[PDB]
Amino acid sequence: NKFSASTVHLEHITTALSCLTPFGSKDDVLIFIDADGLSFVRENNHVIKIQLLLSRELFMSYSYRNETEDHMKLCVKINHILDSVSVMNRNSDDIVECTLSYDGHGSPFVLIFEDSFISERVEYSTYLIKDFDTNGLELDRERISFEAIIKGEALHSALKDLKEIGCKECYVYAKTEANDENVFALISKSQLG
Amino acid sequence: MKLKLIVNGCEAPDDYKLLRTTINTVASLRKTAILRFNSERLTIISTPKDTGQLWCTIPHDVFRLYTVISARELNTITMECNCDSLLSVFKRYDRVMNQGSSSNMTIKLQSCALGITFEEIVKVIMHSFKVPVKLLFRAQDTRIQEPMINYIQLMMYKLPPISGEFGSAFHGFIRRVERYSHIHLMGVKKKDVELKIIVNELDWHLEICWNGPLDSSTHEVIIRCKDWKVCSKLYAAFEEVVLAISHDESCVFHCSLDERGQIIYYIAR
Repeated sequence: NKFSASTVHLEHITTALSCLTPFGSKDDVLIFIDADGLSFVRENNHVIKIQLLLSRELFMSYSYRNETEDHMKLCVKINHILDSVSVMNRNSDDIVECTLSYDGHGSPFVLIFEDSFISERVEYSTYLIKDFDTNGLELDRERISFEAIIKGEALHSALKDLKEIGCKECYVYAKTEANDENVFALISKSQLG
Repeated sequence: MKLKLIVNGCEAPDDYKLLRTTINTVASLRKTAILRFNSERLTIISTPKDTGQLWCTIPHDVFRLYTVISARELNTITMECNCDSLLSVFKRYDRVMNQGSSSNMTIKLQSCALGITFEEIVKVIMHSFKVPVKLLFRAQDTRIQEPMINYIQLMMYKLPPISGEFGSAFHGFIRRVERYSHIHLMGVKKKDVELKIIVNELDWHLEICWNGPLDSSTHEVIIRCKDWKVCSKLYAAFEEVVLAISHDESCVFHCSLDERGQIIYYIAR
């Protein structure tokens, strides 16, 4: 096997994958394997790009046996993975060990789940014919307009309050003042006004 | 035409007759149901004629006052009856497990039906139910319809139900298959042996190998239908151990052993 990874705490993996389901659930995720770790990227309509990265120390049996340029790509359907994983990873403290496998190229993405003497093994065939490579909506740091660091809970509350209002068009404001009264808000307009 | 017997169990045959009720359920699912009451010890009740047979003997030694007699010339007597009323009588019997030991029932082969009597107590209540259908057939039809005709080459011994997560694992596989709509079995001789099951589709591929191998040629790939749920339900058999065998890449058995009431259900390609 070219790529191998094992984990014991699937709660982190499933709660990371739950953050990708609103739009990435359909298909066309381009998983990357390198020395840094495991990453997933989703891009639809070339309007938004998401990258979720898994580090080396997250996995317990990371081997990564390779003799190449150290960058192999694969595209797999997310919906099949979600349908497979929905039935498993049930209950709590089920100590479900997940094993990842990928034999370089031409082999399906292999997941092994073991739960109380019961093992499962699902093969995910990939799609690597019209992979145009490169891609990526990257930006240069030499001309950053502004930088902001905010708490996750406040942003989550703001977004969950904004969602049910509507507001099909939203605005982002940035403002700094001499008296350290910095201004940052996400205003929007809707049928409500 | 006198077929009278008394059913009364205390410890062991209660689970056995519950298993008989499950056999009656699957026979109601089955198209036909035939019986071959013969002598007093070996009374086969293989009710089937898809392409499945459910050969299983009945140890009537514990039963009291059981006799068989008919005008079928030889010792073999054909008997076919509808098991829909058997479910009703069995569940009404199972409802009175709180109290009542001498009630029991007595079924007799009459010229039109088969009456069943009850003596339950809530002051006693008597219930009389007659079996609707008892259509018999020729002895030639019985002798031209014979089970077995098979050999054994690669036996797959299966562990007793002391480990409850094993039957639970197969039940989980059954409900997984039901939720996600073939059941490919595999077995190897590489020593303890490994049991692996595979299901595949156009874009679906799932294979399960049960960990912690305690079950006692190789590379036997077999493709079959999804009629193995009845064997999975039959595996319960809390009294004793259940065996199995799969070979020839086209046939697989399910040997349930529960005085040895061997129960085998036949599976074709």
